[PDB]
Amino acid sequence: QYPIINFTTAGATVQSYTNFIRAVRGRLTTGADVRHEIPVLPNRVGLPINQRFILVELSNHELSVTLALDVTNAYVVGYRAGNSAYFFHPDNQEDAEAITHLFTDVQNRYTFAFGGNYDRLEQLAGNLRENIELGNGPLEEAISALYYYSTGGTQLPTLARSFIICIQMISEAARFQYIEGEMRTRIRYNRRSAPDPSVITLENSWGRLSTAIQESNQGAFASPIQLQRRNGSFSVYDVSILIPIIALMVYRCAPPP
Amino acid sequence: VQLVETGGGSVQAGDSLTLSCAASERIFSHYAMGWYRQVPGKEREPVAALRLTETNYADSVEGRFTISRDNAKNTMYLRMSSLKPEDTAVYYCAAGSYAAILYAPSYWGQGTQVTVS
Repeated sequence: QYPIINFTTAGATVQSYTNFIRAVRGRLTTGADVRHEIPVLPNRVGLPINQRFILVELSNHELSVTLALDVTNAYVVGYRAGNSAYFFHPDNQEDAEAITHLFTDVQNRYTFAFGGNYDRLEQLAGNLRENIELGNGPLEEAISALYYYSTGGTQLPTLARSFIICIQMISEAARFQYIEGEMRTRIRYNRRSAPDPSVITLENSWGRLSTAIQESNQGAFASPIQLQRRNGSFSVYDVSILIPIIALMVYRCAPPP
Repeated sequence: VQLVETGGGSVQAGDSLTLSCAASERIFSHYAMGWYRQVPGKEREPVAALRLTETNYADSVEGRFTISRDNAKNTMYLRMSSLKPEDTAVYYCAAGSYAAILYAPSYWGQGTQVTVS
């Protein structure tokens, strides 16, 4: 069986959400491949299927949905509600075979024709990340929408919107202490707002940051990476600035020795 | 991949001890490190932490404990001054990520007994 991490938006405080994200990170990496104080997610190639996925159980009103997160990139691939399961379109064959292992005891399995990346989901949702709100409200409503998709109520522009909400508040909060902290400040003051460009460019730059950090000359980037702040305005040439920012990376190369 | 400790023992209240932790080369350049402690029957609590450089001390030990590092010898140190009976525990050297050194570390040493009576 796969590991399960529990969370509910009913009474969610900065403490409970924080401990939830930290448990998610704990199950994403063993901690055995840390480079520059940043853990590297395990390599996809040699990974047995029995270690490929993580399960996140969300609850609220008390409807529960189980998201499936890919261990190799902390990203959501599908979800389970009741006796139904819905998956994102795989981009090769081995991940599809791995998907068949996720929710084996459900009656109905349906794979969306579209992938899980931000582009396609944005196009389905009618909005893009820059205008969709994040917060405990958006998450609590997202859980209900996901549950009632299998019931037959929710439509696609709402389903995919709830998808990008869950992905940002869970997957990207796990990837970055920065985004986790911003969600903590939204939960603390009951706020609900669109993620400012700092968040969005960090989301778009996760893979490139992984590559540059693992490929650096003892921390020094070979090429500078461009990021943004909150107003939208910089280059990073080193891993030092990113240590309290990024919490998880993809396996790009082998450790140098 | 290895964390070796030494420096425990039995002292009286008000005395001091200094723990040392020889670390592997890979751990030393890519990991945050720290010191935890545990009494039989209770949970492991973090005591000190060296990150980024950045220090993090538990409220119980701030002002009395000082964590330090020697880059040229692959050894981390914890100086424990003005010891109290509350400090009696098994102390563990630890190494983890930047975020998860203050909670849920990655690597551990054997654990050295510190007795304050």
